[PDB]
Amino acid sequence: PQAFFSHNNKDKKIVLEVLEHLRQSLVATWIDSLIQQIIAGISKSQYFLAFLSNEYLKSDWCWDELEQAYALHQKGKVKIIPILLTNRAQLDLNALTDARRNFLESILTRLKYVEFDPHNMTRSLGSVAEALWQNEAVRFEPIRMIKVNGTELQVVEFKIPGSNLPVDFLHHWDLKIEDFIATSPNEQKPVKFDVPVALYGPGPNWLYAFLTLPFKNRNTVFVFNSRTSEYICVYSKSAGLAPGMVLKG
Amino acid sequence: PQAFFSHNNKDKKIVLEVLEHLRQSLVATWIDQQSIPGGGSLIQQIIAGISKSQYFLAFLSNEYLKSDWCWDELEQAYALHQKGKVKIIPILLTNRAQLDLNALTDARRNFLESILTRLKYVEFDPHNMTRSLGSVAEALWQNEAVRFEPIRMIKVNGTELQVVEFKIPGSNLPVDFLHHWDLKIEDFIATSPNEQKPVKFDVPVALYGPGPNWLYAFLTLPFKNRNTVFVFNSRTSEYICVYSKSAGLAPGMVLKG
Amino acid sequence: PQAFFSHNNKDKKIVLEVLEHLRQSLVATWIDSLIQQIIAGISKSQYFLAFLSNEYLKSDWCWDELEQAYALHQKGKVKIIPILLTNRAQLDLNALTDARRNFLESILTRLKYVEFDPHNMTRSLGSVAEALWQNEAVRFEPIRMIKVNGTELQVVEFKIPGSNLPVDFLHHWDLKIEDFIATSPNEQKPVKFDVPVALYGPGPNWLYAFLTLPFKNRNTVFVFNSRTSEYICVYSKSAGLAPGMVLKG
Amino acid sequence: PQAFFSHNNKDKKIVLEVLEHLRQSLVATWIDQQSIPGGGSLIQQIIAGISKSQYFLAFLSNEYLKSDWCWDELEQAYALHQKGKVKIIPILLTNRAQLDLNALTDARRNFLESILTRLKYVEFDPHNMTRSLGSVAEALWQNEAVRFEPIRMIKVNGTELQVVEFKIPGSNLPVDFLHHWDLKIEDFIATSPNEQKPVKFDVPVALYGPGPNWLYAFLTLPFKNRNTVFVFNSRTSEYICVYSKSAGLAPGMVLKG
RNA sequence: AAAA
RNA sequence: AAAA
Ligand SMILES: NC(=O)c1cccc([C@@H]2O[C@H](COP(=O)(O)OP(=O)(O)OC[C@H]3O[C@@H](n4cnc5c(N)ncnc54)[C@H](O)[C@@H]3O)[C@@H](O)[C@H]2O)c1
Repeated sequence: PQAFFSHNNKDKKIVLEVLEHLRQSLVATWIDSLIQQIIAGISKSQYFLAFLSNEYLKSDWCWDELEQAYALHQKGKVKIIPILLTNRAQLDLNALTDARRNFLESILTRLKYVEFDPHNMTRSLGSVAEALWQNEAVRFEPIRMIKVNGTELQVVEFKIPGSNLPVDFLHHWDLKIEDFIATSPNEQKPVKFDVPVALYGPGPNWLYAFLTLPFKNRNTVFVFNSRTSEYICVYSKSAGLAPGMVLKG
Repeated sequence: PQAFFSHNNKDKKIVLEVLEHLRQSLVATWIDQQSIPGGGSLIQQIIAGISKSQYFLAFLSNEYLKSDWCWDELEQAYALHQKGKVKIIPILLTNRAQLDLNALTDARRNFLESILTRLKYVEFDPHNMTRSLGSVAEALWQNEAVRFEPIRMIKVNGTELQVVEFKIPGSNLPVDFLHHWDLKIEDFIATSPNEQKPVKFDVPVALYGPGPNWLYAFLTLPFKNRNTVFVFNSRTSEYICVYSKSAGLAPGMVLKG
Repeated sequence: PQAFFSHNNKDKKIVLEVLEHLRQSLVATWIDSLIQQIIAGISKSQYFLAFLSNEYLKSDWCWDELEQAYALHQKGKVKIIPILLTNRAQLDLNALTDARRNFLESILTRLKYVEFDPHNMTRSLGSVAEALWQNEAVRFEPIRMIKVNGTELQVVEFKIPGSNLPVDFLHHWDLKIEDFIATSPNEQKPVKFDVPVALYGPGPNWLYAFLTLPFKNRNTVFVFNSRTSEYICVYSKSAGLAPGMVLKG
Repeated sequence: PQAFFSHNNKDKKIVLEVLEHLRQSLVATWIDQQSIPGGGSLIQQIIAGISKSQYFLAFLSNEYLKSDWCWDELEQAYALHQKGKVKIIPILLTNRAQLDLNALTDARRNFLESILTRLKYVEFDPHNMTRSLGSVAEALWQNEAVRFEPIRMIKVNGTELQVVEFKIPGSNLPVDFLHHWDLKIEDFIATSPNEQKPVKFDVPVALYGPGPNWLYAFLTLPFKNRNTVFVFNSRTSEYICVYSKSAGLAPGMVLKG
């Protein structure tokens, strides 16, 4: 589920670090156009992140990017999530013209925004990440590297919203995990290079097979079974680890 | 689950065709001279892999009983069988009633009678072939974990596909069963259309039957860049496409069965 | 039985903790729109919790949410439960306009409210939770974790109002228990992850089967039999516990 | 409640068809070398599971009584039966009047006569098949807990459904009976439409008969993601849907019987 | 069979 | 077969 970030360099500091958290959530993130890049892939294109801030509002040549993003949003192709670096109370609406203020007020009331602050970072990141997963199918929590039974491992946590997904959901899914696997240890990616990868959370068998298959010759695959609650090794790419061992959690 | 065939060329006709059915059941089959870098034969090839080595198929027949130099192969197979390394399944081409035990010496007859009563045998005949093949194949799966039925090529919704049917005996398997499993599916995938293998080359492969998620992942994973993988979901009972290696097939389509 | 919370951040402190008690009662709770989200599911949608307070009354842009909630409430789709953080005596009705005061007074007299205070918390929570269960079918008390015969277990207590339910009540029930099962020990949910779950209270056999079935491969299921009054184990997902043991209460 | 069948191929025709009726009664049936890895030989396969192992079905017949390779089968079955591990039910294909006892030796006749008088037998004939099958099936359920009638597929309100009828003998069962029950319903659910099993694949399954709530929950739970579950309520006497695995059926509908 |  |  791709993400396009529209922001100003005054907010550059918060943007990548916000994105870095979003990248670990198996989310495609694109920063450095964004207008004609909307028309790419399936109808579920991306969610526009409008990094709204006082300095962001003061650039007209940044404003027109919000127009075409919102103008085609009525077509249903893309949906926007406005991120408020500063609270709504002290947003400098006075400097905006009558057309600019009327446009901004309409999209802040009818369309839902997310408030962000540097202080309560953990809660702010969770609210930002979850809003990405509000209107989306099975979620994807950030990858956590945990050591179980002395073995280093990373967990790919995914939660299904509700209790079921469409039987043809895999057809319209725009998430392929080959793009999130690191090729070098120094290269930063959601999935660490050569580090064993584990899948956690309830789900259908085909969903587990769909995520496990692209990991052949890339990382060691671990599968969690809730019958007894230990991880199951299904792939042997690292030395000393055989397919079938259990990790007592 | 490997299989070693001991037989005579008078029964050669039934042996491969019996083996051909067993090969489609995802069973490793070894008759003459294959891929092991050991010393060949069937005696010292028993000591290879894990304690679950193989099941000796003694193709017992009247002409088979008449060769002494074929008899000693049954001795060393049975002599080390008491150690628990290998178990023998004697296949009777002819019924027990007309087995020529008289020509056998006192030691040979006493040895054969002991292993036919204590050890379990399977009767085979050319006439009732379908039932005979099922009895032979299932005896391979009697003392084994999750079974593997022969691969069947079925066309669903106009799409050619082969089904890998596996059934779990009981309702559970050990959580560490995958460690001691001696079945890796990379050796059963055909590389050329003319080459005969349990899994057809480039033909989409489907997994059928209830089982744990790790078992499905373990079987699906070695099929990357080899065949299109289909997974059966019992919630609504259609096959689910998870891999796209053939043109025109996307991961996520359903096959109404 | 879903619940939508309308409140101000001055009352934020009481809201989640009120909700946390309601979540343990197998109640769907939704906080962070609420207007167009009313039209979802069956006619038994939810009960609007109007967290009425003096600071809540002072926001006009919070008032219009109460209008559309009440305006469509006359259609019978949703019913509102107004929660008074402060007593009716000192509610600042004077600051409200003539239309606002007339609207509020009409809904406080004809429609029933619930009084809440921080001091008598246990009684206040019980009154709030029960008002959710007043116009509803078989109730659901908060989950209690009790240790019987040295075995950790949680009890799902449900009480049937009256002595019978409609034979087709399960068709229109909007409670599926798969959404209330925790997937991780750190994740907070009404049902603890991997902790054995027990069902308590008289009821029909199909109701017991309906609640027990979604727990396969999720939690160990215990059933209470009133013939001799010990819990009966029917599922074995945890080690050392076989289906058929009894817990002397 | 497992069942081991000892018979001769002259009575093969009646054996499976007798077993087929018994299989529909949620009874584990093992004729020869069945799934159970335990050496087919029903003898050492007796020592498996709980003290309530199985009931030996001695398919007694005139040609069976000439089967010396079979006379032994009974000895060890009866010899350990005195230990209380297994009980035998002798099935008389022919009536007691014309049983060829004369050909039997003095030891054989004395052994057979002792077990036919002190231990109870069941008479079977091809002619009155329905009554004979009922007598055979019920003798399996005589010394057993809550019974299990054969599964019947009935169409109620235009909906196809199968009923699992179970009757409790007496009016109560031990509170810890589920601990020692050797019946798990996962082994009786079909995985393919062509595969024959007590429970049809994807066909909704209904539970009928009075019983405790935990017994209903114990039987309903293993059916998740396997079949649609229906529960009968005697308050108003319609079936109640609790699981939705088939399209068009919601949990909560009623079937007017 | 509405804690049998 | 929706963590068996
Ligand atoms: N499954 C087989 O084909 C088979 C063949 C031979 C034997 C067996 C297994 O022998 C076990 C008993 O020890 P032992 O073999 O010493 O004696 P015994 O029981 O007298 O052997 C069977 C006699 O009957 C014929 N027959 C063939 N098929 C069957 C069959 N499915 N059920 C019954 N009888 C069968 C066979 O030719 C012989 O005359 C017992 O576990 C039995 O299943 C299975």
